Amino acid sequence: EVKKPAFMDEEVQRILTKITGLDLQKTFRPAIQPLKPPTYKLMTQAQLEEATRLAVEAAKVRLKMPPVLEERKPINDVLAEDKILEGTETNKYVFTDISYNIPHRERFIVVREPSGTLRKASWEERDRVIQIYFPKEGRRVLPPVIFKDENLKTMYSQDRHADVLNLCVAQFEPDSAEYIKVHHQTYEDIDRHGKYELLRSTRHFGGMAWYFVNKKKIDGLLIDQIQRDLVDDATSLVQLYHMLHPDGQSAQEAKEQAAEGVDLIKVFAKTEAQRGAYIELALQTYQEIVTSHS
Amino acid sequence: YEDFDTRILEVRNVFNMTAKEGRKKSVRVLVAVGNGNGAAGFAIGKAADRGDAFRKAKNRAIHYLHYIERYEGHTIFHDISLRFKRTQIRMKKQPRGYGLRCHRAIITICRLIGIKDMYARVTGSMNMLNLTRGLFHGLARQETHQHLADKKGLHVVEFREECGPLPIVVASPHGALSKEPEPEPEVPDTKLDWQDVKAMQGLKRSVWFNLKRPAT
Repeated sequence: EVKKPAFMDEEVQRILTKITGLDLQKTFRPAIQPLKPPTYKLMTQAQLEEATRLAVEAAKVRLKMPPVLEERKPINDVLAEDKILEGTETNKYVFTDISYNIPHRERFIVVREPSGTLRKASWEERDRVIQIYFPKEGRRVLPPVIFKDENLKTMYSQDRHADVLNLCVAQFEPDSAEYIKVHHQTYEDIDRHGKYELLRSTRHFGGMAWYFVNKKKIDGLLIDQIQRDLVDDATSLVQLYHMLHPDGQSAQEAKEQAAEGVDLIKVFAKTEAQRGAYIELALQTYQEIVTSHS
Repeated sequence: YEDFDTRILEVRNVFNMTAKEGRKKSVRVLVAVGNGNGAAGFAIGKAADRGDAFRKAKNRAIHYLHYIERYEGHTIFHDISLRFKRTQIRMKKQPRGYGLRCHRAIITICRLIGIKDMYARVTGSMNMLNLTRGLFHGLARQETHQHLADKKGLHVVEFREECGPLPIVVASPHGALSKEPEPEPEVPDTKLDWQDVKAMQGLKRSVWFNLKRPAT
């Protein structure tokens, strides 16, 4: 069986990086933090171009996409059931192995319940205690309150989606349900209000497009990419959609007609587009403007 | 001149010897003026009445307006160290939100000039006239980034720690851009002040340093 493309596939990472884009001014927007006096260097045009190259190298590392994983499976394993200790304790004991050189997903964290059962700590219990003994800057022991739907909606009204996601990466694990819940809620809000520009030149754009492709709702992102004169990106998005859905009617139609470039987007509109009528209209209008002006 | 404000800096009430009353009275008043947008000046006014000294100094200073160059409208373009007679001033360029941490007379003048964020230290004699003259002497002789770009023909680039490695072009030479890199010595021969360096060497400061003060 032809392997389903992955998020980290070198081909997928290439396409997702391209559609994401780069903007040294947005990637390195000034942080509101304690400030220091700026430094100054006299540089020739060659030296300045070299410095700009290093800035683009750093902007690549800054735009590294966070992992996209499937939801972890609940831990329900009982190591022992010592019934002699039933009724001798009122509170659960949580034992954490804090040996320094063990990966956090390979540490043994067990719970001795009042009934006497010795069981493995659940995923929620593991994350809490690992923060208490291996505290990570940005993460809090107890789940913050900003992730409540009412509080998240406030952040969306302020167009702070990149912040909601940067907080979701500091607090929650990529495979947790809370992580997936917040991301899918932010990506859905961007779609409904057509706010795709908020996550451009950010590490969160790839996951958003990935989510739309898998959920077969790239229509909005294509309509917006075309209207911004980014039609090379729109074509790459239709290629990624024809890569993760090979047996789709659209992917089979492009093979029959050997479509390329703007042809790929027209094929998608007729075959699998939820709102094909609009994609053609925006695509046609772009062609008219390009042809008429140039 | 409704856009200009006047501030007093020193008022001396001295009695002098003249045949009218044997000992005559005189008031010498040093003032500063500024519009808070780069233009400022100072003058000395003398009279027998304090009101007359105020008027003479205030209208004389409007005729001696320096223009002070501010980097981005809130600070000096670079560190400035100078000695005017026995009064040493040492100013430092600071980031936004730093405020005016300076001698009370320098705070007064900086508000008139329009500088919002700076540090300064005054040592030696605290003579108000030498401090005022020395302050304007240094602030009016400072080199803007555009001037440095024209003198050396190279780009002036700025690197902020809150913007990462992003190079910011603050001044480009007006004429021909050079292609000879500015010489970079392995070890600079700069003359360093022990007061500035002492801090970075880990030496304990005074109990009076960096105390909580009202917004300036």
